[PDB]
Amino acid sequence: MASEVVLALPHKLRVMRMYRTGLKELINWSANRHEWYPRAYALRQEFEDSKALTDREEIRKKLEHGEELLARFRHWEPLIKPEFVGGTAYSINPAQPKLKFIPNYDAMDEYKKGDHL
Amino acid sequence: EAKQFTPDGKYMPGIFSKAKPLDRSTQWVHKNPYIEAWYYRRDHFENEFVWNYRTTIEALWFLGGFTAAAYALSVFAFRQADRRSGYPKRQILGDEPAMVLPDERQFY
Amino acid sequence: FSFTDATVENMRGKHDMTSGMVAGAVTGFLFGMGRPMPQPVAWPLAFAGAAVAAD
Amino acid sequence: MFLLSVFFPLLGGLVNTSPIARFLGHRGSSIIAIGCMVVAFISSVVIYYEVVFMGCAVSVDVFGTWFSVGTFHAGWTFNFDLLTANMLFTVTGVSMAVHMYACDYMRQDPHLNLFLGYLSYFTGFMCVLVAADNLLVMLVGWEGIGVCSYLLIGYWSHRLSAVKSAQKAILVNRVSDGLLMWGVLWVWYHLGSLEYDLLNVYSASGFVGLSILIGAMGKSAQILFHVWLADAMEGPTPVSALIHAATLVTAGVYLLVRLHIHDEMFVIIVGSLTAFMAGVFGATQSDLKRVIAYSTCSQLGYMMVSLGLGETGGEASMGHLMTHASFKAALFLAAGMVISGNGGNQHIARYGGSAHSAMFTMLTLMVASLSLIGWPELSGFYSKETILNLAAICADPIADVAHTLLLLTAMLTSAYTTKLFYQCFMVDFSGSSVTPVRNVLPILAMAILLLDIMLKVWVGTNLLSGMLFFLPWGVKTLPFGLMVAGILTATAAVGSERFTLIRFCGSRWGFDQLFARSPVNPIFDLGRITWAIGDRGLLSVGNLRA
Amino acid sequence: GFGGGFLDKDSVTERVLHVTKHFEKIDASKVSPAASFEKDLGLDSLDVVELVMALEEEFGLEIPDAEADKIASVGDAINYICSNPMAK
Amino acid sequence: MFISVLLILFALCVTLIPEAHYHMVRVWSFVATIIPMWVVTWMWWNFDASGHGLQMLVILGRSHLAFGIDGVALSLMLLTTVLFPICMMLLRTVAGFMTFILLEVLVLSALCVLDLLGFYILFEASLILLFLLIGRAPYGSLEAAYKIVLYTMAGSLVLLPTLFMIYSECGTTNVLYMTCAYNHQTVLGWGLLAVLAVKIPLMPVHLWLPEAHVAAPTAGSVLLAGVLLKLGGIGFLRFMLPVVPEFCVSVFPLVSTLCLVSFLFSTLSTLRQIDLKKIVAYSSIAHMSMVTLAIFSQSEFSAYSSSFLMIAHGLISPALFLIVGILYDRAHTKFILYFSGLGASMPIGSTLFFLFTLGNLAFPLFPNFIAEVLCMVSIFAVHELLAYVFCVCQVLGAAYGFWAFNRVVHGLPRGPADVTRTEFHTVLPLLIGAVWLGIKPMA
Amino acid sequence: HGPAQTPTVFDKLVEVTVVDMNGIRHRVRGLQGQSLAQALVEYGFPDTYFFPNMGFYTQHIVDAHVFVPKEFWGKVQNVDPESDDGLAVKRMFRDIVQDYQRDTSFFASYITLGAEHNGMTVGIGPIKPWILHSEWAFAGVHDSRNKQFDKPTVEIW
Amino acid sequence: TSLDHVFGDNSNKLNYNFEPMGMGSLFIRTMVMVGVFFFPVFIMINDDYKYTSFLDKVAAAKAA
Amino acid sequence: GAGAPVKLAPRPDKPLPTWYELWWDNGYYPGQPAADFMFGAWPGNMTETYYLRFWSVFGLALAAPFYYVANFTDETRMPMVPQQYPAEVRDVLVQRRNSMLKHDFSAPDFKEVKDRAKIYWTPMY
Amino acid sequence: SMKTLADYIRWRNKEPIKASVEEWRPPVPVINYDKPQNDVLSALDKDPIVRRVLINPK
Ligand SMILES: CCCCCCCCCCCC(=O)SCCNC(=O)CCNC(=O)[C@H](O)C(C)(C)COP(=O)(O)O
Repeated sequence: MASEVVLALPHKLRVMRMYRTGLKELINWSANRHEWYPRAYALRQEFEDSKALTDREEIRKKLEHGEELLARFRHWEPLIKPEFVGGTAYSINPAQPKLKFIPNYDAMDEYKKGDHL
Repeated sequence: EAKQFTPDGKYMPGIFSKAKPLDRSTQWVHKNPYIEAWYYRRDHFENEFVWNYRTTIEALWFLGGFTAAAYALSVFAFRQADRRSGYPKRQILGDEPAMVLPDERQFY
Repeated sequence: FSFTDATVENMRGKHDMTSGMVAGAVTGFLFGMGRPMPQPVAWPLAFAGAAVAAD
Repeated sequence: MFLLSVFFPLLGGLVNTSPIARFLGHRGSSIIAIGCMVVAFISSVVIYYEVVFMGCAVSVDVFGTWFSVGTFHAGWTFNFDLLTANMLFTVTGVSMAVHMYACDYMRQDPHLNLFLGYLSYFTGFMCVLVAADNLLVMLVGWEGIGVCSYLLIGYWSHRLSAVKSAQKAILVNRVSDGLLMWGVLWVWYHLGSLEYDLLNVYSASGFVGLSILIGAMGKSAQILFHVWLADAMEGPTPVSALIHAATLVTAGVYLLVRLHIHDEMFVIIVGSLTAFMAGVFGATQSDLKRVIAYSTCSQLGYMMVSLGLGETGGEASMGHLMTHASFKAALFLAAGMVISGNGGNQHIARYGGSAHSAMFTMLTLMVASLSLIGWPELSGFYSKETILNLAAICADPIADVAHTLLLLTAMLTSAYTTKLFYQCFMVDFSGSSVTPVRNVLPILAMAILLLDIMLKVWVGTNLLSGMLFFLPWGVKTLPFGLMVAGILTATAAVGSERFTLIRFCGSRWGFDQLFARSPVNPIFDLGRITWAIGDRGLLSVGNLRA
Repeated sequence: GFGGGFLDKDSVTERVLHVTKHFEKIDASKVSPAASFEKDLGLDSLDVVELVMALEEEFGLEIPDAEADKIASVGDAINYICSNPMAK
Repeated sequence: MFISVLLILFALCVTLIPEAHYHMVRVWSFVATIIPMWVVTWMWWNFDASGHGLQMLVILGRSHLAFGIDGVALSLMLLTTVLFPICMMLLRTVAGFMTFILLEVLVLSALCVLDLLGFYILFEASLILLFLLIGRAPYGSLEAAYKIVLYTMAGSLVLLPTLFMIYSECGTTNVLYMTCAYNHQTVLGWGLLAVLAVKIPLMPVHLWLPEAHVAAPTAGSVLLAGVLLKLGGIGFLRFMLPVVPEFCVSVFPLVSTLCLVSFLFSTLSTLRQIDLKKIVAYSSIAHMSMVTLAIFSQSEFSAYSSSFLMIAHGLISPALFLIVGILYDRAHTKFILYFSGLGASMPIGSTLFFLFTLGNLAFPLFPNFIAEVLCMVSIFAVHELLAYVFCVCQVLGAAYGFWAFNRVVHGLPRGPADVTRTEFHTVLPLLIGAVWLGIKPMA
Repeated sequence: HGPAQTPTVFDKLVEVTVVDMNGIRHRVRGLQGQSLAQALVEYGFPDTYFFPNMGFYTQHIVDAHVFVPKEFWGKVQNVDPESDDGLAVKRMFRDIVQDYQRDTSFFASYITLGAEHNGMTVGIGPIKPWILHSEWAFAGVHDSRNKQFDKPTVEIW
Repeated sequence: TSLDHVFGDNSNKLNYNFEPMGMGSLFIRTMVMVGVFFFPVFIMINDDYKYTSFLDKVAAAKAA
Repeated sequence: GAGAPVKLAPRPDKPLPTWYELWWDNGYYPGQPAADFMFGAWPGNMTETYYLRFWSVFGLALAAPFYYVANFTDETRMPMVPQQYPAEVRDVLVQRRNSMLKHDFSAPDFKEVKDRAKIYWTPMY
Repeated sequence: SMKTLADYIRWRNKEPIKASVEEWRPPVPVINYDKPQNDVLSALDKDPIVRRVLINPK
């Protein structure tokens, strides 16, 4: 099953994200992109067997079964590009945010830099 | 852009300077109201105590229970140290008159 | 208090602070029965501690 | 020449972290670090030659005592035996090439000189640890290398994952260090002195061996303590290489070998279990660095079993360490070069072809893989076969389980190592980055590593290599056939249908998750209970309003 | 070079067009800047998802799901790329 | 004595200075505290470790006030006299100078007292000073001062009947005769345990310190952290063991279990703290409990190990307070979630934070490491279970220490820039002292 | 910041109709942020119209007894009856007012005037005789011409 | 918000309730931790129990 | 290639939880809890029940050979006795409890030798 | 109804009041499928769809 936000997606968008994440997982379980190609073709074909479905009950059944299949198959080690969220190269060395500088603070208001009491 | 100093030192307070003078308060943060409320609540968390089911259960099983465990463990360690030095029973607080402080002049 | 204290004293055949502890706990329980519930534990504790201090 | 092996890296690191570094720059910092490493390496080579070959141990009075209160006497004293000489030589030879590689890998890092200085501190404190004659200096080296590892892992202070990993590793090592400290207390209370030469034991109270072994396992990332090692890949490649080659991970085994006061049953069980877990872990991932770390863990388990076998087994384990360090660092450096040629890609599924990297890096990785998997007549071959033969003749029925487990582990080692090489080069290209970097210095570092690997064969570590032990012809050929089987299976690159086992294996058996909520969340809850319920509650004394 | 981490308009347009023509149903002459996917190119939702993934591969991008859902035409994708400092 | 009276009168001259010449005001206020540091140095140069266990003996007639020097008192005096000038360097008002001068005088007088009634009188003469210090109008908390003053007064009032009872029992109040007379050890022992378990933070009656040391300013914070807890340890060593040993023995399981549970709960409670100052407050509790157990162990070298640990904490913890005070003053808040990216913002200051954090965590090349080693040696010789309990939870303190350090130091840079020359100078004595005592404390 | 009108006292001017215990209406000008009773003193009310606060660390604070009509009830800042300050207020009810209590009895020291208070009308509430110390007492008779505003100091001692 | 269209917005919300652990589970895991990490206490106590059992058997047999 | 743009962490705008001291906010998005897996999702969506169930059998499956070999087979399995040494040499070597030479069932005092080899924990007085 | 000492005791037995105002949540990356899994054996692991899309293709 998907998450609650995905549950709120339109039927078209829900199925689109389902197929997209399925391709992502197939890459994640793939040994190589070259292995992923025939899997991609088969995955595209399987949806092609459901193009002309009209009865929303069976449509919902198929969608729910596929969502459960995908949820059971969440990859533990996803393949991420290094400089994106979750990637190893993310958040390594950012540009310094602007920080104001105080010159010669000790020189100001001497003899009176202690603590009130 | 202000001039809080003269070309030869001499810190100028700049009371009547249009520009905002750099000072000790220059790098103060801007407080977040939710953060301030949270920190007050945590510094004044004492008003949240109550004798509920959970609090009492936790207090007895953990606090007093481990107090008793450490006490009994200390008693065991003390008695075992006594037995490992050749000493008879010793009088702990409320243990009836007995031997205390083995003499340096006696071989045990 | 007095009845229970002397009762425990005779029952145990000896004298110590434990009899006073029993008397204080019983007195607090009798005093504390039927009130809201931080009390039925606290009042026996107060009475027993008072008896211990008295001893 | 003797004190040069220790004080020189320390002085170099101090200069590299001193305000003097402001007046030098990264060019000068690299020059200074490389020079210090080379000089210390020359001194270590001389000391190794003299000690190993002419049997001359030398004891040093360095700074007088450290502290002597009561019967407890602690002195800044250094002694160099065969063990210390081997450790110093190995560590210096590793860290010299590590510094050479780091001088080029991080060339576009901003704060390179701090990285160099921390690396030098790590090496110097490793030398301090191995130079210890008494247990207090061993503790000092232990905690110094721990601190250096903390700083080095948290070099990129802008990534939270690295910080979490560093804190987790520090806490695990601190648990091990508390165990070690308790063991040291017992050792001094029942032996009256701290110098290893004054420590000769026949039968202790058990807690000595148990606590010492637990503390060692903490550093060696054995079973119940291995979780930190994988997360250490967040740090830069040189840090991982140096840590996994000759420092930190080696320190526990070094202490155990120096002590030889363990209990064979527990040592063998722990080593076999850890080796099996590391072997099944390494073949079930897709991050390149994690696989090599798990291989490090497996070899650590091998050394644990060897030292548990006996004194001869302990010397064989020391030789196994000496041979393992070189090609472990070589594998790390080759992986780093390939990753940099892959635009920072640290995943195997986007590699392939012979266009992304240089020929020398490929050949170096090939040689290191061959040596690690026990290819016949090679560096790791000799040590692994010696440990196997000494483990095929043990007098403990317990060891029979260990022998089979280590056979399986070696076969899996060959499996995932061949898979690594296959995914690196043999498969078709499946990524988007080709920047083959052919800089002289990292190539020379690989050359030094390979030369040391050649020396470890052309010259044996100890007299054990070449000592023939009488086994049936099939038994000797068995690990060779296991490596062949791993070669075949990996070159097939095939997988199974039992996907539940796959998802279990990939998760690292959920150990991180188990320790996430069995001790840790309860520690948090105990803290909240104590503070709120006791202090502000039960222990609270309120106000008398009026 | 050019751009504060951003590439030129023109190479982006050329790359997008070159990626676009990889369909059997597609006639080359009808692909142009700011072209409708469904109404013009006649590509289904699966085709749009595939094109999003392919462009992610071509430019080395990990597009967020909502932004990908916003992608429904050539011009939208091109302008989105023209907003990315993380595209190669 | 004469020299001491000269310093006493010389310090009081601060009020007589007209406020017009601020420069000379600061000079005089600082020099008045400078002098006793050199005087204690001269004393240490004058001491003989080959001489009697007590040296430089002096008695003021029948007025009690017996003053004598051991190693513990001399070392504590040295550490305090090092600490005080830094505190003076952080004040701007004459009232603060006078209060801290009186506090230092009282601490020094009590540190070498040899009369139990004298210790009673001289110790708590500063309670009103602390009350005025902590609950200052603009930034202090009256509740913290109320708490600490009530706790101290409760302890002293419990002790006083025992003190006068043993006085009447032995006819005097000198330790060297109190230690030589038969007495009802139990009652005086309860009094001493109550007072020195209130003074040293021991569970359950320890709750004043977390509020007090946080509400106080930097100078008073350092004073309270590094001095008044050690008044408890020197109190044990100088009075309780020499006078009433049987009570010390029969209470040993109670003292040990109380110290252990104190250490455990304080260590666990610290992780849930959300302010740096409160984190530093809970940190000292474990050290004091360890000191108390080491004292009560009396196994091989307990007094020396306890003194070493007391010196180590009075060296390191004030540095933590210095960093906290600098961050608060140049930040106007102490709340953790406003601290981030401090290393890039405060390089040297963050480095000092790291170093003194390691100092709190008993790492080698630091006096705390040798201190805890000696304390655990003393504990182990008595029994190994207590030593294991101390050894096992070493990770739990370093947990919160490293977590807070990394949380506030690494990450997004936001906040103040690095430290100033005055701040680095204030940090300097603790760093140099810690290095010197962690490399070659002895010779 | 632009052509914003210059700050004048008119923008913070508050007017309250106050009627004495003799039934004489009086016009009083008040200011935002200050207490009602301070302005009452500033108007010239006799010293008999005021009394010390019966709390801790607040006995230097004066107050007057007034009646608040129904509408303005919600503009009175809340005070905890369980609080020590609330206990002081209840002592003030117990002692000063006695059977002069009315459900509109209130204390001006807790009235912080604002925009809404403009046009609000209150009157003075009667009080019983009282004595605090030697230099400040109440005979129970409102026969005097001395202005409370004329006292140089408020000596709690 | 300038980087949301590149690395995700703040739309998704963390699903955590910030609540204390289950009482029974917390108790059981606390006991598990205590047992695992305080084994020397039990070892010493069981050694003492075995020793006193040996002494008890000796006392029982030696007086007959 | 340092200097990659990074998203920041916007400051909170709603009342905080009582126990907020478990979310690690370093100022950059994304934040993390105090420790991984402590709350929220786990990679693969597995649960603690799953791993407990698996380990309940995996642990015994791993442990079973240990017990069987330690409880059903002795030193007679090996077809040779340990390395032999002269009496004046062996007499010190076998004194070590860890020493493997104790498993010589041909030893003249074999049962006695094994008798000394047992491990104690509390030192006896 | 005897007025007693306990009537003056502020018993710590009042349940604290929370508010219905929405609490803060830090944003977290979206997970499309985060249904908690609990079974070692699931027939989904032998689902013919998975065979067709993973194992059957050449
Ligand atoms: C490892 C693999 C795990 C399992 C992965 C899941 C495998 C199961 C897949 C089989 C189930 C399905 O196909 S899910 C069924 C999808 N098909 C339908 O629902 C009927 C058509 N309804 C429509 O609304 C549109 O035509 C639509 C085509 C949706 C949108 O295309 P466009 O917007 O262009 O128009």
